[PDB]
Amino acid sequence: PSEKTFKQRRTFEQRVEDVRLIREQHPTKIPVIIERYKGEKQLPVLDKTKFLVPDHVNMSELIKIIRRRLQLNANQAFFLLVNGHSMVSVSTPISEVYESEKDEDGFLYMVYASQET
Amino acid sequence: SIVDEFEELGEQESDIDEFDLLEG
Repeated sequence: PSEKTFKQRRTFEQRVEDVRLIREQHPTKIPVIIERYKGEKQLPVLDKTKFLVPDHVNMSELIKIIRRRLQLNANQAFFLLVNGHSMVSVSTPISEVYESEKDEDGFLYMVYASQET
Repeated sequence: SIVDEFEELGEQESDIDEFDLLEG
């Protein structure tokens, strides 16, 4: 097992350089880190945590992709918290979410949990 | 979600290499 998050496993400079390369090789993708909330207990762990998401995909669509990857029941509660906090618009394309919520290192960080607060 | 790949040395023969992949 690894206890470390992506940010704790890669230096700031390594992450900035990852984003630059992804930017040049995938100009219409947003680089997103999706991790399980640090003490989450109902939801399983995702197999992978690092994704490229097409600019046009909105949060509603991303949520349903991740839920399906987690093999969740339709009724199970799930929230995807961007840059620390519940997103109010779910129609917004992720390219625009990125503009308001991207980290200083250039990644977009999300955590998933069974509740919003 | 971490992987450590070890190559086994001293393995002849021949053109095939052995790796032990530890996934933790």
